[PDB]
Amino acid sequence: KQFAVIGLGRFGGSICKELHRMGHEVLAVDINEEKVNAYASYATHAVIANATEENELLSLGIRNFEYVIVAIGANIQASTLTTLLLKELDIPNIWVKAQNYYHHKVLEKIGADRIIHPEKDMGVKIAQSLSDENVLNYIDLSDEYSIVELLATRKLDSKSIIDLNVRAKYGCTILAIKHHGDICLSPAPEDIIREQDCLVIMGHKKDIKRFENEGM
Amino acid sequence: KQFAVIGLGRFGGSICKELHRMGHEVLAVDINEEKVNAYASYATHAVIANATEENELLSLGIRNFEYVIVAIGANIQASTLTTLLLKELDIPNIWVKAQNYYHHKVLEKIGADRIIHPEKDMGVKIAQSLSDENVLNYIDLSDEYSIVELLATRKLDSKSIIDLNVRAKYGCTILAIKHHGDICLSPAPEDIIREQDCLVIMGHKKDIKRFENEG
Amino acid sequence: KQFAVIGLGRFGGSICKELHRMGHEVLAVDINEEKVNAYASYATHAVIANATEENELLSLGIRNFEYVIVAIGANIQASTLTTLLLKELDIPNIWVKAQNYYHHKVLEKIGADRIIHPEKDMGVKIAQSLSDENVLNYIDLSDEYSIVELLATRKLDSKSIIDLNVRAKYGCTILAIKHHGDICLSPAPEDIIREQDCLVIMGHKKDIKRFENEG
Amino acid sequence: TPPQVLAIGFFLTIIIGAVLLMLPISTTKPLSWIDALFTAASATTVTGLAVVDTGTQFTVFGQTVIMGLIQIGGLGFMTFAVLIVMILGKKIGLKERMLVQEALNQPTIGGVIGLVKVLFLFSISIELIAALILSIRLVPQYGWSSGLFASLFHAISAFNNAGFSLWPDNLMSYVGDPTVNLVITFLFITGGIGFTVLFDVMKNRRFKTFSLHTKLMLTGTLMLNAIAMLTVFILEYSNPGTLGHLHIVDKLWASYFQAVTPRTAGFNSLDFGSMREGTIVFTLLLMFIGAGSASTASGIKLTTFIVILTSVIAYLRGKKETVIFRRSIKYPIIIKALAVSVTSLFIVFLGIFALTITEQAPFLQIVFETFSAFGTVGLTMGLTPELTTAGKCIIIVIMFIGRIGPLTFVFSFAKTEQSNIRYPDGEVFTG
Amino acid sequence: TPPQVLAIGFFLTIIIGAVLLMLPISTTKPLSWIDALFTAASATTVTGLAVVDTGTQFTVFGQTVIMGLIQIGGLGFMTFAVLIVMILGKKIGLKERMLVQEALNQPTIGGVIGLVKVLFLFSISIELIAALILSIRLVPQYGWSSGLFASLFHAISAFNNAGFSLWPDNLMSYVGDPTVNLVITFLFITGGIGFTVLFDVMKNRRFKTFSLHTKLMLTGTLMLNAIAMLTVFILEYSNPGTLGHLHIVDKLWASYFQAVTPRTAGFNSLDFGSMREGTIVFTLLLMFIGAGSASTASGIKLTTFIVILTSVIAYLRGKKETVIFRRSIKYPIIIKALAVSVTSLFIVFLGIFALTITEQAPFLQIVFETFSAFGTVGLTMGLTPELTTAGKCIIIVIMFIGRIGPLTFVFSFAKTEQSNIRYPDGEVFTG
Ligand SMILES: Nc1ncnc2c1ncn2[C@@H]1O[C@H](COP(=O)(O)OP(=O)(O)OP(=O)(O)O)[C@@H](O)[C@H]1O
Ligand SMILES: Nc1ncnc2c1ncn2[C@@H]1O[C@H](COP(=O)(O)OP(=O)(O)OP(=O)(O)O)[C@@H](O)[C@H]1O
Ligand SMILES: Nc1ncnc2c1ncn2[C@@H]1O[C@H](COP(=O)(O)OP(=O)(O)OP(=O)(O)O)[C@@H](O)[C@H]1O
Ligand SMILES: [K+]
Ligand SMILES: [K+]
Ligand code: NA
Ligand code: NA
Repeated sequence: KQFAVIGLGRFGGSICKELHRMGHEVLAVDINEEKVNAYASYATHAVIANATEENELLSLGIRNFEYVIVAIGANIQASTLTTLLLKELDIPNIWVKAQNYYHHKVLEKIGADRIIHPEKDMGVKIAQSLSDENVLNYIDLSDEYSIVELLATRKLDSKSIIDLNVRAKYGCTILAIKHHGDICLSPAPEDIIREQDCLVIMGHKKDIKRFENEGM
Repeated sequence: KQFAVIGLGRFGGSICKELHRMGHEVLAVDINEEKVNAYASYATHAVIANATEENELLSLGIRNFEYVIVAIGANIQASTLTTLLLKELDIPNIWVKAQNYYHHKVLEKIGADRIIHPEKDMGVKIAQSLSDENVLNYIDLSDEYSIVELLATRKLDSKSIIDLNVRAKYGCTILAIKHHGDICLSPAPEDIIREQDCLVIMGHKKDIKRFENEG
Repeated sequence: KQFAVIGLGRFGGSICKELHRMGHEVLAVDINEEKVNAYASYATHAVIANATEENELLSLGIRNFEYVIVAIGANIQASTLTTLLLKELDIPNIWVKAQNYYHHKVLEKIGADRIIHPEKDMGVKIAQSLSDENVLNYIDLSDEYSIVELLATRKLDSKSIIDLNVRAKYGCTILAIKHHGDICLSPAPEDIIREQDCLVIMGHKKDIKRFENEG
Repeated sequence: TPPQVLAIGFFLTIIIGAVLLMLPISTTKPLSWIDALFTAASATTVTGLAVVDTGTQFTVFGQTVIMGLIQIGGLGFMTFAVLIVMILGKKIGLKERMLVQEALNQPTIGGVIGLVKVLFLFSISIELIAALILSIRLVPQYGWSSGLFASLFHAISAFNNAGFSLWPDNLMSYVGDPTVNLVITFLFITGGIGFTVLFDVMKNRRFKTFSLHTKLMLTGTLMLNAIAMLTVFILEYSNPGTLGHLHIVDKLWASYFQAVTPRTAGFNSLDFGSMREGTIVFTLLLMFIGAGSASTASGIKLTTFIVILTSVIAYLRGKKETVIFRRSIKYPIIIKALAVSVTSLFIVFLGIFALTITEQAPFLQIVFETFSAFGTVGLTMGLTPELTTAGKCIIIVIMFIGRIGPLTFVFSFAKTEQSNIRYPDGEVFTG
Repeated sequence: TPPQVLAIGFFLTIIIGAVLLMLPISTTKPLSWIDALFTAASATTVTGLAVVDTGTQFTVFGQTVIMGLIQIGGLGFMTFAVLIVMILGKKIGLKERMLVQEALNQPTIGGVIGLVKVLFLFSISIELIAALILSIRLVPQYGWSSGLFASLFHAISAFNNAGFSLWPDNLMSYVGDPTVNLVITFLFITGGIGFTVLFDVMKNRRFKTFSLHTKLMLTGTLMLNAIAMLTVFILEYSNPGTLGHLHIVDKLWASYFQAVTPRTAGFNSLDFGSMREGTIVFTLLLMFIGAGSASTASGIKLTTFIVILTSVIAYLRGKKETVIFRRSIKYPIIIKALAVSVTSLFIVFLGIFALTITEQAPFLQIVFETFSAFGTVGLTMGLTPELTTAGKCIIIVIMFIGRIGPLTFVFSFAKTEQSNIRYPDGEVFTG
């Protein structure tokens, strides 16, 4: 797998550093000279080039990369013209960072394989923690079911799993407990619930909220 | 014929690509480095130079070109100073791209052989198609007569040329019919008029409009 | 005589071209790269330097020039700091181009040998020709006497010098007549005054105006 | 492609000239295919290296072909190409004008066609006048049939910086003659000073109005000839082989002649094989530097040597720019001179390396032959008649690249790399 | 002034070393004042040119002084200066740290004191280990008294790129010996690869994490030794004097040894006076290029040669920048390499010109001696014992400038020109 990242920003630079850490061949492309020099050591190859030019894009050997990431999310003209050239150049996978709803629709028309909203997806996840301080991190399996890593309160201290009727009343399944750095996968009845540690639970979205208000 | 184009814009770059396609020696002059590199392959010779300087203009051998095109239409100071040097250098043909009415008058005073308004002439032609969707492309022979390439409507389907009394009533002459990719020059009576194809007609400007509304 | 001109503007560049024409060693100093390249051929030595820096000013050998002209009249900070270094460097003659009345006073305090107002002196002379179209060019000998090069009108055509009582009535002396390219120094009575040629006269400032209105 | 037309057209004149010299009409003796190719190449590259004597091997018709190859090669292939087009009535196009810019090493196409008119008219005028001045000396010694032809042959040879001589001794019988010395030295100095330099002096009669290139050539040549004259006179004063059994007046003529001949005429008045090793080493640097960017000389040019030398001294003095005659020199001028000198030394190094493998000769003669062939000088220490068949083929390649220039030869087969991409800076210690 | 401290301190070690070698204790035979100065200069400049045999002329105490001059000169004057200050307890100031930056040719003073700690500890460690490996071979042949000292002398000599040998034949009796060949070649290759290159390999064990300078040295040395090994083996295969009367296994050892010794150790296994002229010419370019910017070698460095060569090729291909290993090279790096190469050739040209006036010798031996002396290689064709008193004084100056570097020698007496003024651009044709 050969990866090309166009645009070394906060989002683009994180992909280059993470993929290079895992041991992948990453091409870092940016129009700014200072950005390329900073990420020269964090990428296999770093080039100062303009992605809106077809002649400069062909000089990079961009046709040899299966995955090309266009991490430009503040210049719609630069982002949409870059993916038009890549779609014309028959790139199998083009992942684009969008800015707003209208930028999302333009990329969908011109053939974006995946469109990413980094700030919008984090803003929704952060606001879920702001509304309810009991949650720490959640993953939406569907629109009605999710896995929520809850935080143990004072009333749940010194409580066994069998004492909590999550399975019968709330219809939720306890998944894991992070007991002060110790992690137990699929706890068996019964385990004592300690102080403010991570409590992983699984259930319906409305059913977990009932457990937080009543049980927690 | 040796051509020099000063200013590689949307209008200037189209002249360089078209003249080089036909096989002419074209000199492309622009002050922008990126414009010259893009049109280096589309011109015989491409130079990065400022046309407002006499010393740089003489370094190009500009006195050897019969036609010099100053395609600068957003900088009046750069456009008028360029043509003043060329007029002083005795260029036989200077064609200048203008911006507005006042830019047209300055170039006329300082000796422009031809002044071109690319956006203004297209805006008039486009607005004629906007007002009447039946027309496709027209050429003004004079202020009262024109050749209009019309679009066939539904009522003209399966109609012969002799059925249409354009010659007697409207006083217009049918010139050509683009039958679905097939073009017939000077059709003879009678030819069946098909669906929405190009119908070339010739007549008075007011007479063609009567044919569009009635016929 | 070695001359140094600091600032190659419209006023500074005219001094460099005029002094080099007469055959003088002129040093042209300017902070702009394009100005120095244009006047490189019109000066003995042209240097791109900042005159506000003492280290750059000493690198030019500026202590070897008797006359230094600071032709900066739009940057008061650059003009006043330049002449302070030259006064500290014991330049015998410093001529500075000023901008306004307040710039004139600052240069007088910091030791300017001569302060020049090019636009202000021309504006007064031009306005004198605007008010009275009969005058062409005048020189003020004093606040009450001047030499005015007048233009001959229609009533002065075919008139002799003795006919005009300038000496007795107006108290003015006719100095020279530019008879259609021919110049006569100190004409003797009598010479026929032709059509609209240059008539040089000398007299009191109020006395010449009476001759223009009456004679 | 403009460099490609120069390479193809210059090589075709070698092939056409070789056939003409190989005909039985043009020669008195049977001639080898390599010697005919070497003599033709030594004339169009205007070098003067002669395996066989020009006066004896070739007839009057054969020496006329030599004059044609010298005149065509000396002024350049594209110089006469414009004249043929102008005579036939066809107008010079933009594509044809770009060929003249590449041939004359001009930066701009501004007024380059008119330069060809000036340099060709100046060439035929000064060669005709110099033939008349040499006619007053060569006619009483060789009659009217041979005296007029000898003056015409040598005036063309000297002005084009050839070094070809009809006599078996290349100007060794005119050491103390002021008529031969002054006229011939005036020819290759002015013929080698540069066509642009001559055009500037003709239109401008004041030194302060000269360009930077014109002031560099006039001052550089005067200083370089003065140092060379002092070096030859001091080193060879006590030498018994050369400059020893001569009068003080004759010592000044031979020292002056040997000072100006390696750039790049290749005439001589003293035997270079009997000179001391110290003078030969100084001659190696002397003929590695040529004269005039657009002239009849070759090798690296005098302006190229001055630009590189001043750039190093400016760096050693801590200066941030190269300044000559109170004029700054831009980076593209520096890198082009850097490319000329490095490529020239690489080709010369390959020539010395290839000749040492092939030829069995003293090392000093091999290095002297390679520098003379690359600079198109033609001075010999006694190696050119002793070259083998493989050794002669190396010299022909060296003479071909030297006249055309190392940059134009490489640009013929070097595809242009046009990429707007850049790379992050890397730190490498080059101490 | 930091270049001035280097020039004064390096010259004082020549004077101190000359007095010690001139004492009757340190020598078995009377020694001339110039030969004592030449031997002292050939040791602190770490060249290896010997007018006198080291084993016979000097005693055990005299050869101990040679080891001191080699160790001081090889690691540099300021390398041991920091150690003395650190041992005495005085802290290193900012002024003292700037001297280390100039001595090691570093661009920054960041972590330059700690580099001296690493390179000195690495030097004494690898010389002690290599002496032990050579002890298993030199002890059964020369006993314990001379066997241990011969291994200690040669391990210091090889690591510092000296070429000094106690035996009358400089490693000519160990042509087919793998123990002497592998250990000694490992010393000057690693001792000449660069202290910064060694420090990068020690801290980074992956090639992709190396710097541009480290990747240039590792790839450049491997490619340059491979080309040199093929050139020597092919050219000298049929030579009767060298590499002719040897087995195929012994041919590979001598060809490999002669490929890596001119940069810049100067050891040998074959007689360079009996080699063909083709191999000597290739050796001239081989020993004109050194190894490592901060190492025990001298001459122009391998990175300097690569930077200039790539810059010309990039210009010939139409590229607008010099790119090596996908890294752009800035203009200040290019101009510094330009200054090193031009000044080095100018000094070498003056050395050849001065030796031809003074010495009566074949021209190939004079050029070989000057390139070897300037590069501090020490390879001879048979000229160093035959040098006159004036000829030896020229070589001492050449060896002095070559070890200290042409830039640092000029900067000692070149006042800095600090002017912020600029000049208008001038057009000069450098074709
Ligand atoms: N045409 C282009 N080709 C390549 N890189 C570009 C181009 N235009 C901009 N870039 C670079 O892409 C990077 C990301 O773009 P930009 O900063 O505009 O977006 P962003 O949404 O603010 O980014 P982030 O949130 O990741 O910081 C910048 O470093 C910018 O210089
Ligand atoms: N003095 C000059 N000399 C040469 N080229 C110039 C000069 N000034 C501008 N140009 C170039 O001329 C081109 C056209 O100019 P500009 O973009 O201002 O005009 P325009 O009317 O907007 O163009 P168009 O409608 O054809 O796109 C540009 O590429 C510009 O860089
Ligand atoms: N510090 C400076 N040192 C040298 N030259 C300077 C400096 N500051 C300005 N100049 C140059 O001096 C010249 C004249 O200054 P400027 O244009 O500000 O004045 P001005 O009164 O508008 O000029 P003009 O003579 O055209 O009326 C310009 O070319 C400017 O670039
Ligand atoms: K010659
Ligand atoms: K050595
Ligand atoms: Na952001
Ligand atoms: Na003004």
